Amino acid sequence: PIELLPETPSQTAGPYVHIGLALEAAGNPTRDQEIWNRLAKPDAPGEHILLLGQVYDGNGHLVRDSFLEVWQADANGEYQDAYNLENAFNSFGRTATTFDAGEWTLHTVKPGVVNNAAGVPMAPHINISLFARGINIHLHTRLYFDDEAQANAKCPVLNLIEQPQRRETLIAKRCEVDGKTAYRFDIRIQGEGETVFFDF
Amino acid sequence: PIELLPETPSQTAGPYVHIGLALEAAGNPTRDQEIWNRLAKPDAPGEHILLLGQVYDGNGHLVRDSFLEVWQADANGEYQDAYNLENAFNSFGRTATTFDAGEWTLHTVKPGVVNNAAGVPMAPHINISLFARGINIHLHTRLYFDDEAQANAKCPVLNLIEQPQRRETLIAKRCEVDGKTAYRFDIRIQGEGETVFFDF
Amino acid sequence: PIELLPETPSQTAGPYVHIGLALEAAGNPTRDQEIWNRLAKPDAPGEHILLLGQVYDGNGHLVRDSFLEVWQADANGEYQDAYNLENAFNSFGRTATTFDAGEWTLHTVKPGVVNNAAGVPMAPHINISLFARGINIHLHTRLYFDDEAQANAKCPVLNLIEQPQRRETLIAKRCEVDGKTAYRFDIRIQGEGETVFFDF
Amino acid sequence: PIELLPETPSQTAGPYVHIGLALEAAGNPTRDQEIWNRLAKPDAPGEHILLLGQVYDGNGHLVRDSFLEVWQADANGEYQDAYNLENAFNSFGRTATTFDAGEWTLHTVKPGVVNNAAGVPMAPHINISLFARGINIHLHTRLYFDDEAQANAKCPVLNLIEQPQRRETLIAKRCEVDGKTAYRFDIRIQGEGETVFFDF
Amino acid sequence: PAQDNSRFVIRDRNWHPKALTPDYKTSIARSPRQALVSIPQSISETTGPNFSHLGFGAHDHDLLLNFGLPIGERIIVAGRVVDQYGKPVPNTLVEMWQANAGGRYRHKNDRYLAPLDPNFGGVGRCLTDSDGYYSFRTIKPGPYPWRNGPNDWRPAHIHFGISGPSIATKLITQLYFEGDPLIPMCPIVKSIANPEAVQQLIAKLDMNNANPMDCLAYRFDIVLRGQRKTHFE
Amino acid sequence: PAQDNSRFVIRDRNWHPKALTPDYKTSIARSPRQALVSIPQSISETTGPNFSHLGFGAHDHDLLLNFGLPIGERIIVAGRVVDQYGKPVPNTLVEMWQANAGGRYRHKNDRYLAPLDPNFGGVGRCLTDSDGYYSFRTIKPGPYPWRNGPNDWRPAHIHFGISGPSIATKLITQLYFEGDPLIPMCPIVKSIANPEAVQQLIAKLDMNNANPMDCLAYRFDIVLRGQRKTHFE
Amino acid sequence: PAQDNSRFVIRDRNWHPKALTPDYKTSIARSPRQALVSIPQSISETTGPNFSHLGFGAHDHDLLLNFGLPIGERIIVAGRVVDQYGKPVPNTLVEMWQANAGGRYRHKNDRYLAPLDPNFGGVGRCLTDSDGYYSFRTIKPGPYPWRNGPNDWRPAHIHFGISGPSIATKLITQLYFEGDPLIPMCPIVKSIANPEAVQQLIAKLDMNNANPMDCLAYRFDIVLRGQRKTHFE
Ligand SMILES: [Fe+3]
Ligand SMILES: [Fe+3]
Ligand SMILES: [Fe+3]
Ligand SMILES: [Fe+3]
Repeated sequence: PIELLPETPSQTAGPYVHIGLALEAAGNPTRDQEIWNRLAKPDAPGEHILLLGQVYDGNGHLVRDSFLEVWQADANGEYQDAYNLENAFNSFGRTATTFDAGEWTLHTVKPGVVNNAAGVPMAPHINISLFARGINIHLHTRLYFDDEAQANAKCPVLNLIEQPQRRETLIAKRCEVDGKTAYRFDIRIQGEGETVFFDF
Repeated sequence: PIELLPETPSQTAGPYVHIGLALEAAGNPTRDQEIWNRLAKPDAPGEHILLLGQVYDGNGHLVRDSFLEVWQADANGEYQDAYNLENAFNSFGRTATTFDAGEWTLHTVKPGVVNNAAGVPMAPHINISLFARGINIHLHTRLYFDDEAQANAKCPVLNLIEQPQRRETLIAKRCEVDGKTAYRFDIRIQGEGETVFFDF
Repeated sequence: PIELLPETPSQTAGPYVHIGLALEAAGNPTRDQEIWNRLAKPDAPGEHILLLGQVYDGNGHLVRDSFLEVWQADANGEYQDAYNLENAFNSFGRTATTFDAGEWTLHTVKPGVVNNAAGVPMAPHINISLFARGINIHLHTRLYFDDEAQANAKCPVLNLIEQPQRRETLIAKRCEVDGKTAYRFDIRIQGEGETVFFDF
Repeated sequence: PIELLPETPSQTAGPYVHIGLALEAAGNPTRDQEIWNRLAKPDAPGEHILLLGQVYDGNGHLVRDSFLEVWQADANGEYQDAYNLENAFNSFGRTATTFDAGEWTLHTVKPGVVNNAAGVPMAPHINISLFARGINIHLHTRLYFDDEAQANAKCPVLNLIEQPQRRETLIAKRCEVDGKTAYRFDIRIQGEGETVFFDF
Repeated sequence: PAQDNSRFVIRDRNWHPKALTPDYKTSIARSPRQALVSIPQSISETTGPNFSHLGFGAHDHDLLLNFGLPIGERIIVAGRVVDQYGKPVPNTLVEMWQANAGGRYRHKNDRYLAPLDPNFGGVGRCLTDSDGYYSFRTIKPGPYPWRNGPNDWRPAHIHFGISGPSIATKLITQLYFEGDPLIPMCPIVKSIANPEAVQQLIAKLDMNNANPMDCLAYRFDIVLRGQRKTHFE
Repeated sequence: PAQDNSRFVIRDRNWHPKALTPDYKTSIARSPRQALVSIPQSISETTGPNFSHLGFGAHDHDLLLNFGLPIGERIIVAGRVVDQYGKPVPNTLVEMWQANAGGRYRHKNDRYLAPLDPNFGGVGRCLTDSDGYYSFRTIKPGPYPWRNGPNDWRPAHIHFGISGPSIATKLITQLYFEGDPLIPMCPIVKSIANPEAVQQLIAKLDMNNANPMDCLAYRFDIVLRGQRKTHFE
Repeated sequence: PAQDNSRFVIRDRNWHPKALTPDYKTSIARSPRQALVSIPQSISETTGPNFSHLGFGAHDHDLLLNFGLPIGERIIVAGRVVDQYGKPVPNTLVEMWQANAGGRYRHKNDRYLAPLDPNFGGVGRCLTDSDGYYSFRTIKPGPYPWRNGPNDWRPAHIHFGISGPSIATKLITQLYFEGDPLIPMCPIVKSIANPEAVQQLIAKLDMNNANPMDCLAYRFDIVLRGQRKTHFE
């Protein structure tokens, strides 16, 4: 059969990832322009929301050194690939867990609908990638919203998950933080309530 | 040392096993003579019983594509190897779980006592072999009855199981179905209450 | 792929083949029982005929050291496999060409029709095998009769020969020798009017 | 020495070549545009002619599954490489032999004169490529015209053929078909009158 | 009735695929976590059904006629069933199932976009003869996509079930075809750790058994656990 | 009009199959007995048709749609056409024909007992792109018996025709599939004396180009005669 | 906005390190037990951020000046980013981080007794050029002890993060230095099962790129998942 060049193998980000990708968090001086957790400027169209969560290991303990990267469409279901601090909305962002509380946050807008390759619409979702010491290759996942039951019930991606009980691990819970709309998405890397992780 | 010809290696039955071994079930037209789940004709001597159960995976989810084969003695404790649809009793049968409900059923008679190689009686039991997609080599088990407590206590086979708590996994629970004597036997392949499987 | 044991390789019969298979011809004393050129006893049923012919090489020269074997059905179109000198008719015979004239002769009866494997009748024919010095592996051919045009035209074997002109090389020409019904079949190994040779 | 990548090796076109390159002939439905045997439209400049011939094997038997490709200059001695069904003239065409009669025909104009690489005029000619089952690598030949004896005698290509007698094999014989100027050009792949084939 | 006169060679559990083989995704949740409990052989284990009296139909083993002609490469699949001591296993049941030429199965759960074949069912059964021989006539199955990794394809294969002399000998396996480049890439094949064991599942082209101008043939011999008499027990 | 500006590397007639290869029976009577006559390249030999303006149908290259869906293994057949210098051959004509999944051809003269497929024709055509690339979508053909020796079988194959820049480069060939065990037994394949030459005709399984849960893919690159500029002529 | 026009070659999860690699302790509790669920590629997966408009400072890629002179081995680390088909990946984000010359990291959680270098930060970033080239100037990092087994030491290394064309291609890896005897003993390195994959992580001494009497150089090329256009979808 035909073989191409092999892809460079992954390695863990390690415990000091913050020095390279999360300056402030590493508690080091930042540069002029940094890629961080604010996807939308206050004047961005759409429903402004706060996202927050914790990451758990197989012993049910908090993962305090995690690093997450997110990718989502704007409120009109469009992917904004030209990253710029001047934009009112960026589809890409970064966050990390507090070495203390071990909680991450992100400021964005509820994403609009996008269709799959076959032209079927997918429920509003946020694409997540998780990195950390002990993780040899980053884990991919999706965050869906509990207030979109209708759409979720029909997602071509959620429906690829064999056991309905497993699907529920991808649904963020609508809540309020300081009387502001929020959704909590906890990730359980291993064990009971283990989060669904994708290959693609 | 001496080495014989190696045995042909096993492979999983796959999700479509029904097409070849449980025609009706696959929802396909059947042949004149099929090996099915009715070991005994209403007129076979012995106590007519109904067996039923569900199969669970390590996540506690139903295994809806399972295939099972059974072998048991007649009421006199005799193994009837000459398979014939004309016989009042056949020691061999097949069943499978509903793609829906996930439960199998079998119509037979309670087996009589058989002695082990050393002349010690074993409690009444039914030999079961389990096949399904994800199962590379079939799992062997035995079904004993809860109403044979006295006999169960003395089974040389049951006694080979080190931990008494594990022994319990092999005992079917007597009930009634449409006022008929039935026994429920669930199989847990993995985890909590994992069913004992044998090597011989 | 599966490979069986290999067949022993053929070799030319050489110039002295007569010594082992055509004793008289070699001009040596014969044994009590010999396999020769008289397939039918005067009283064998069917039409008694005489076959004769010559064999030519690629330069158009007579092959005076050929040896031939024949196999044919009886008048009822039946193969008589149990060779016996007592039989009225034998389906097998042997002949050779004169070191002088270069001609062979056979005394037989016109064969009956037999069906091919598909159940289609073949035109009456004699199967022939030719051996001689210079021939590494024997040549297979068939002799057909010019007075059976109707049958000939329908023969599933004759019909396998691509070019109709070639088919003709297989037809014996009826004649008469001493008022007896005879057929002449000349074989041309190579060149102009080369005889059709088969593989089976 | 220096070695470049090797050219893909040729293989026989086989007996079903028509299905791919002579749709009509295979007697299959054709597509909107097909490459066929009419190089010139009624209104193309030059002398309109009909080309026809047969192809013989070494046994003097017709080859009824032959496939031919032709390349020629227009009446002005120009090669028209931009193939278009709208053109009044195309330098390229295709033809094939009748599964029945085994004769091909082509409708074109008599080509004008073209010079060879040294600047020397070549007699009027049509470049032919022959394909068929039994032919491992296609045969290259040229068709010259008997009414161009003067030009023919001076052709630097024709003159490369050592034996004058072989040269004759390349000359098409002028005739008339339904009062149309026609030339017959028979090809003899092997034997007596074997047509000259080129390598370039 | 059945008699306890035989013993069967112990199975080599390192030769067969293990239960837990991660690359085969479904095996994760469907493999036991506790070790198997070894038990001595008794009449319960050393006996099994004999199907000599099952009423088999005339075309049970001919997939070409048992469901027009199917579309695909016509092939005969034949071989012999023997034990580890090399003794033939006569009058034993051989069951087989497979997809059609396009890799589509005649089962509700099969949603692959390849069409069903109006003339193909895909099920056969044959009782071995006196000499342990079996034979089937069918069409070569096509490979097919399956939801394991994102681009997994099973190599063309035929599913097999063999009964043998006892429940101790019963086996389910798969036949693969000689030279198929998908073989070494399949997570299911790979559930088998010894490559030498993999070789045992590859049917060889058998030109000697083919019917000229008709159909090709493949040879696939099956080895069941060695059967011996009890001694000094 | 066309112009004489190129020279083509001379063919290696020891690489290509010879004319007379007696195991391939039909070649006996259809091979010349005299030597080929060598002639220098002129405008006649160094030019050829350009098919850039042929009006190709939308599905000319998709054998799944160009004739219901055909039964068989769905595959993409793709590759690149380059010269011996490794230079791509852009906008060149590529034509192909093959049998159906069962070895049956849609042609009058084919009486093989395997049935025709009502949804399959077996012909395609494609113009190479700027980079020399072509692709076809079809089903994998079945091997088939032919009257040569008493039990001869062609390996599964696709017939190909390639134009290239001139009549000197035009070529007809056949594509074989990786691992087919019939390959080594074929008298046609064997018309080629060099084993290395045979390898060039084998298409490799190309998992990178496959469409998950849809169809597999094979890669087949074609090499035409090297084209150079004339110099010091 | 971004559009779904590409497909990415499927990852080889046997080439990359597996999730559970016990010698690397932390991996035990931070690895899923369930199998990954494979999904078809969509616009969500085939697109990603383009960083062409990020405002990079003038010394973003120069660790010698971006935090006097740091103490340690002056080196240039350079190379090219390509895809599996060999195609350059222009204007992509390359980010790196490492320890100082004595193995100490400028991070609060780093309690190693080797001291910090008052002139060194250990962070760099560079966008690739039109040809896929990137370059950094720094000091060679020292090895460092870590709490895994009782005497484990990381070989000298530089952490790398690369964006590529989509979220599908994004990768985090580590570069090692040619000849370091610590390489073969590292449980992290060893998470990679194929020694051939290991070699892809070793930067090679590049005397050709060195600045005489100034600094040495290392070459480290990166390969991202092959990018192809959809076809017959
Ligand atoms: Fe580190
Ligand atoms: Fe299957
Ligand atoms: Fe001798
Ligand atoms: Fe063909």
